[PDB]
Amino acid sequence: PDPMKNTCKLLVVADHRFYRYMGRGEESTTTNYLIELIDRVDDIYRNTAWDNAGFKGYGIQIEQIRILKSPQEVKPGEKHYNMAKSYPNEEKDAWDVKMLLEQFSFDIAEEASKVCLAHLFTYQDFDMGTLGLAYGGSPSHGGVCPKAYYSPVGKKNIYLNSGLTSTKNYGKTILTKEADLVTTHELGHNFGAEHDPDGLAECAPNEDQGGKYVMYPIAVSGDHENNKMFSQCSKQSIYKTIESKAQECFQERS
Ligand SMILES: CC(C)C[C@H](CC(=O)NO)C(=O)N[C@H](C(=O)N[C@@H](C)C(=O)NCCN)C(C)(C)C
Ligand SMILES: [Zn+2]
Repeated sequence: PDPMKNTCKLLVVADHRFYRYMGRGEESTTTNYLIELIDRVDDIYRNTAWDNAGFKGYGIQIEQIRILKSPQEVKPGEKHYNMAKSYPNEEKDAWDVKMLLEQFSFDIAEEASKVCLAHLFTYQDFDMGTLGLAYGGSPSHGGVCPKAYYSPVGKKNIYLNSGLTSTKNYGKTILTKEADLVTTHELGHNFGAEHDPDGLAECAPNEDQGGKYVMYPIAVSGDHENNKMFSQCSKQSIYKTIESKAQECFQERS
């Protein structure tokens, strides 16, 4: 473990929806929420022994918080992740999640190329209880350290070191304990973890064995012991990544 290359620095972005509905139209309220959430997620990462030995101390820290106070004005037929309307269906509260992650990665491309990860924090009710999305750890590429993807539609390179979290689900603000689990799961995909499968009991335990781990495909609730922790399956996947990636874009912990 290299102490000079053990931290994935983040570009955290709060859109106009997050600023209005979570930050009560205030910059201090917005940033405090985000700073505390990332610090709690960091506690899970930093304390995880990726090899079940001394390969721990790897975490995340915020490099910058971009605060989008108002919607992004767009020309007719032009789209932006911070625009007032949802896409592709303006009648819906939320964007289609896959299209929003692709749009955010397109719009943030220049900033994303200079950071370990970029994460969008929004407040929109994705269809069917979806809480977030991320690149990396998809059974498709991406995750930690900018990886270029030439977008034939966008006509430029976008980077796949991105993910997103919404703190709205089913018409209300999710609990902070639930929000921590969403961001951990999304960043888990970025770090290279795939979902925990039912077929491996060690990786998806019963409620009497501590419950499911953070990478389970169905959202926890956050009341069981395992809920906040990475399974041995996630650890094996991430351990392979960390080795191959820390030297590429990780920095010293501040
Ligand atoms: C933090 C969670 C695990 C993220 C996953 C989606 C995913 O794999 N993101 O990487 C999610 O939103 N899962 C939803 C989920 O379990 N949502 C819960 C909160 C829910 O609303 N369940 C409703 C039951 N009909 C799905 C897509 C399975 C509906
Ligand atoms: Zn997932």
